[PDB]
Amino acid sequence: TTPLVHVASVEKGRSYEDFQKVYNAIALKLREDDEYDNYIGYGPVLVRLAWHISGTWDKHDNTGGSYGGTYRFKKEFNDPSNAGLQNGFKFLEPIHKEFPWISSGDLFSLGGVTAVQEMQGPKIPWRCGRVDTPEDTTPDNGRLPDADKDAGYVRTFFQRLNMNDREVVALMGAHALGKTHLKNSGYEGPGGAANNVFTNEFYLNLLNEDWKLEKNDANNEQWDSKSGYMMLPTDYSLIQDPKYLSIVKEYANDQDKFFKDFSKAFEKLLENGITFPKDAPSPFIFKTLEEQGL
Amino acid sequence: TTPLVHVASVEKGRSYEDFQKVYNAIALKLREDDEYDNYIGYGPVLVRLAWHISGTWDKHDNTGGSYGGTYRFKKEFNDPSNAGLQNGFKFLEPIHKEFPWISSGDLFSLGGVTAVQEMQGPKIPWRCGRVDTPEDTTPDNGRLPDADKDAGYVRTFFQRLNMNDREVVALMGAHALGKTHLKNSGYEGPGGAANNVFTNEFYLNLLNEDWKLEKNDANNEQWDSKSGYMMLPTDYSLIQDPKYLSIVKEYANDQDKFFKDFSKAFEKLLENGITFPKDAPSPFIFKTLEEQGL
Amino acid sequence: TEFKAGSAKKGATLFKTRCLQCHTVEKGGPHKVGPNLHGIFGRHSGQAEGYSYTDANIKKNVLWDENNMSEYLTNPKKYIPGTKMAFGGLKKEKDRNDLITYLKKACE
Amino acid sequence: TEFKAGSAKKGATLFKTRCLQCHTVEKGGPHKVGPNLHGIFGRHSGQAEGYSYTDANIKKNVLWDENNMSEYLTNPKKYIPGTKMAFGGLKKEKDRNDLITYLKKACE
Ligand code: HEC
Ligand code: HEC
Ligand code: HEC
Ligand code: HEC
Ligand SMILES: Nc1cccc(C(F)(F)F)c1
Ligand SMILES: Nc1cccc(C(F)(F)F)c1
Repeated sequence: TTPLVHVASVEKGRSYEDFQKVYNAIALKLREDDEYDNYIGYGPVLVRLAWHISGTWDKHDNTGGSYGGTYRFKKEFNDPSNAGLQNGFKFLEPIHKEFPWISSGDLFSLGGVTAVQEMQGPKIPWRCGRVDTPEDTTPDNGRLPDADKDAGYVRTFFQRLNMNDREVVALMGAHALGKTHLKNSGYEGPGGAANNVFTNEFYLNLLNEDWKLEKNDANNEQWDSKSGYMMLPTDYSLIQDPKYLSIVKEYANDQDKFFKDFSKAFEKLLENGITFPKDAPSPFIFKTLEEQGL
Repeated sequence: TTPLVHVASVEKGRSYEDFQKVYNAIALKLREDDEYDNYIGYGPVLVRLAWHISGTWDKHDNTGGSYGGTYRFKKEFNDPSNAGLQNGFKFLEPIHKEFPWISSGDLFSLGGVTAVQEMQGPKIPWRCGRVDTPEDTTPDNGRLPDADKDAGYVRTFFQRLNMNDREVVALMGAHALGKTHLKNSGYEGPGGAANNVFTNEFYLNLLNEDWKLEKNDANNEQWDSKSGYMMLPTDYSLIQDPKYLSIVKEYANDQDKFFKDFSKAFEKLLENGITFPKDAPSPFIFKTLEEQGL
Repeated sequence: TEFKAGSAKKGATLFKTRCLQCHTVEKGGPHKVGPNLHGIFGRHSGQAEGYSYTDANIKKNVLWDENNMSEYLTNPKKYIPGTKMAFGGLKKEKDRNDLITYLKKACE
Repeated sequence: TEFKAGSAKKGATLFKTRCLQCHTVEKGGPHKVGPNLHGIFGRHSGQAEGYSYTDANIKKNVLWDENNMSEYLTNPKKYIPGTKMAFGGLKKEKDRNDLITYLKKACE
């Protein structure tokens, strides 16, 4: 019966103004709850959540993806690779009750877009229309990438998401955000000093820091710098691969180009698997709180 | 020689969006500093402030009024009638730093408008264009009304502000907000249960509560109820006077009508003494924080 | 639970400043502007005998728990349109946790 | 003053978690991502010895006191457009008050 089809259906009677208010609510809670994770804030974990709900997508049969909003169900919830994302879900649940008309998928992806922008990242155009689907459509565990791999694994994995070399290197710049937590992933440490502000630091630290391969307290191995930063084995593989390396150099030298490419790739990621109608509205570019004087 | 005319002059290059951001900054600080005065908040003192800087007006020679922003000068600032308003000025001080272009008069009146709207009161149309005037234009003390008086005094006093019976009874409904503080005025206590939400409770409590005239701890005489509420002698005189009584009963039965009349009289109060040019902008209706998704 | 936990001593000061003027908590406490709140958790809305509610509060028919309490106290008129509870709302999460923590033990 | 003396202990926890990763405070402490902050108060912006500033931090030329420091920390790139200090900002007044109080003592 071929890959199934997911048709974006705009929440009945809603437009830009409605979603901007959801944006604002998320954005205001981001500013208010500044203590979380030793004052890193909820920004990075909301970006990770958007990626994890989207990263389940399989282009071959159109299963997974952000459309169905299936992370709200137990099976995807207790996915061991989603360890720690419960915090992001609990962050968004009171806002869901505030705007119960919004689909789970639209909410999860919007949280990602809001976090990136509010952390002074690039503008990310966002489209509505994701629709909640039954529990039996929930993707099985094991669809997300393993961090203890090399460049070839990363390149092949992301083909399943229809991403090419430039898209993957751009997306991975988001690993300047937040940190790995030993209790969640078996990895520990931040990747730089600027943990909750969106910059091209990932690429700069990748090239300019002195990295050493070490065992952490979970006996997993990671690249550590004397300044106290870490890189996952998959992240470091970006400078082991010649094609990835040239793109890494590119973003290190030009944050503007990085911002533009990340915006495109992140939107594509959040929209993978979704069929947008001809009469579908143009994507929204939300204003930040700063722009609104809020 | 020749009558004093105060012509509204718009802050250079400023428009609605500029003042909406001043509104928002006031409204956010309202919600942030919510512990003030045992969690009453800054709402009530901000509307008292707008009233006190406006209530200096004399219709006969157009002295006083909100135009000149002369409350920033020592003589008016240390008026015994303004005791306790320092807190409201301190509140707006960081706001004025953020928006140095706005006149003192526009800031004080906008404070009152913002507080009323954010306390779920009626929308109050507001106009900009007040201009700071020199220290020598500062009104002498004694122009504000005394609380230990009767209905005749109230009526006569408000004649000087060009206010009729319906206007004064409406304006007086603001005494639902906040409380009297012994250290400030020599009176103590709230007028009712809902202290920082704008309602018609002042009128209902005036005729549904059983009041007794007592001496407080400053030896001033005030009307007390068994519920623990108080009224000033001037407040109670509104149900002693037959003409005032009929209007009090009207508002006690129709909050929508009270809201409409208050909105008119309060804007008139804040604009007394100001000449608006024919090409001056139409009055602004600011969106509340809630209307912006917050 | 979705409701974490807060300070009961801080919750107590919130209740006395922002709730007590309309609500009593102890057993047999009198109805005031608002209904007595003893046994509010584990009770459907608008069911305290002796108090006259709005139709809105009664028809809402929600079973009060720590979570829908938090939603209600954030913006009373939004959660129950037509309610006559005139309240600014607890716009801070910590304040909500603190008060609900106190309210749970106080209305035992 | 407009600025108020807050908690130095709370300011210390604020500094440890949001500043220390880029700044040291004690006398003669090393420059890291950002300049060492010893003797920052009463000193013009861009005067730390050995650090490489942006020409936006220098041309601002502001005499750091507890007042304009509060403005800077609220929003760095708004007060100084072009600074390479990537920091969200202390948006809460009490947090700013607490941090400055700590920073006053620590940078003496
Ligand atoms: C008066 C000024 C009040 C203040 C302040 C608070 N409440 Fe209230 N409450 C008030 C009224 C008039 C009503 C009935 C509303 C209606 O539509 O009938 C209520 C109701 C409640 C309820 C629901 C009770 C029930 O369903 O049986 C709760 C749980 C409640 N109020 C709690 C509450 C808290 C915790 C407050 C302060 C933080 C608070 N109220 C303020 C009147 C007033
Ligand atoms: C890196 C991720 C930083 C964080 C977090 C904080 N600061 Fe910062 N700061 C940083 C840089 C790279 C610079 C130099 C800016 C330039 O354009 O050259 C600064 C600057 C300051 C200054 C001004 C110093 C001077 O003018 O001599 C101050 C007073 C300062 N920083 C303080 C400060 C505080 C209190 C912070 C946390 C609350 C903080 N910074 C965060 C890098 C980074
Ligand atoms: C576009 C966004 C994005 C992409 C793509 C992405 N991540 Fe990350 N991931 C994040 C963010 C942001 C964090 C930090 C979250 C936090 O601090 O809580 C994170 C954290 C992690 C962590 C640690 C989580 C913890 O709490 O310990 C692991 C492990 C991880 N990612 C693996 C991967 C791997 C492997 C890939 C690809 C091969 C990948 N991620 C791709 C955004 C992304
Ligand atoms: C439209 C607004 C308005 C008008 C008109 C008004 N007031 Fe009030 N006044 C207030 C508000 C609001 C407060 C509460 C301030 C607070 O809670 O800090 C207040 C406070 C007071 C206080 C006590 C101040 C203190 O801190 O103890 C006195 C006394 C007072 N007003 C006298 C009067 C008298 C007398 C009149 C008229 C005869 C009058 N006011 C008219 C709004 C008004
Ligand atoms: N997953 C993650 C999160 C933050 C930083 C990093 C590092 F910089 F180490 F790559 C990885
Ligand atoms: N004087 C005065 C002022 C404001 C409020 C009240 C009260 F609410 F107490 F009636 C009285």
